[PDB]
Amino acid sequence: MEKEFEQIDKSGSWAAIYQDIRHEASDFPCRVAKLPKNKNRNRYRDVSPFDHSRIKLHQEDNDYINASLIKMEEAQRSYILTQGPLPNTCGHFWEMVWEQKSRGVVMLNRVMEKGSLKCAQYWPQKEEKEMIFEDTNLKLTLISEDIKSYYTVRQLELENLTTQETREILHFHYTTWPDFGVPESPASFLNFLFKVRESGSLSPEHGPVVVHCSAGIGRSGTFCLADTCLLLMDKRKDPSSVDIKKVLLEMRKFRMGLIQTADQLRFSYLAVIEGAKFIMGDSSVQDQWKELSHED
Ligand SMILES: O=C1C[C@@H](c2ccc(C[C@H](NC(=O)C(F)(F)F)c3nc4cc(C(F)(F)F)ccc4[nH]3)cc2)S(=O)(=O)N1
Ligand SMILES: [Mg+2]
Repeated sequence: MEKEFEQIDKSGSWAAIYQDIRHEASDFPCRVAKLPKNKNRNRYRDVSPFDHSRIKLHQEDNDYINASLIKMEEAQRSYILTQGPLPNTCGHFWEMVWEQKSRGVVMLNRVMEKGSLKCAQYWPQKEEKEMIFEDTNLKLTLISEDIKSYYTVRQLELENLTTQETREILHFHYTTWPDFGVPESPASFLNFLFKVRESGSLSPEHGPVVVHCSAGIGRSGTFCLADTCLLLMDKRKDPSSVDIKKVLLEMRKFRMGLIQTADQLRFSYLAVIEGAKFIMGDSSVQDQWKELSHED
């Protein structure tokens, strides 16, 4: 991976490598997503979930939500990748979180980027102004927030108003990841990923973590590809055996377009190679990522 990385850098073939993945990527139908009645549930006409892996809402009216279950069998971890919710799909979004029993939500975009709306304000910004999604019978309250320089971690309480059951949902918000861009450095990305891991949100005891950006494929795909590769390195107890391009193709069987630019692919290599140090036993690299990230 490292020598393949340098080989690609030397010859400047990141674009060629990335285009090959695009050409080889799976193509499955997205009939449900394309139904006329679901047009207002899709943020982008060219980003849809495959029918075979789409998440179904547990409601009779219309069970559609632009979200995909990325089930990585060998690594033993599943993620739900979804688009940033629209003003009319925020209730659907939390219904999915509730039904799929997710413990964490990872957001990699901002509500507004470069002057345009990319995601609805689907969570409460203030403790005293909780949100009620009447269409879904759910209530969401901000309990507390831990604000860092480039990301914020929020504690939310989600309540099923019908049963009165409540659950704590952790919200991991990366606020400086530019659209179609990459994190400031491998260290800041890994420090964030390990914060999510240490929280317990990715544990198989919970439902799949929900990951999203604006379309739920570029930044979200980068986040999941790095996490799955690192997980696979330890799962196999053989880090050098992990082929990142093959892992990306496997993930693309579940949702189209994961990793949206050749540079995000390049960053993925960088993050995984650096992350492999922790897998290889370096018990000091984690604290180094934290320092290099300047989260204070
Ligand atoms: O890093 C990223 C890219 C974002 C992204 C936003 C929106 C779309 C769909 C959008 N659709 C639409 O805008 C529309 F529905 F088709 F009009 C979209 N933006 C595009 C830009 C180019 C580019 F190469 F020229 F940059 C090519 C195709 C594009 N599709 C895809 C990815 S993300 O939220 O997935 N993270
Ligand atoms: Mg206040």
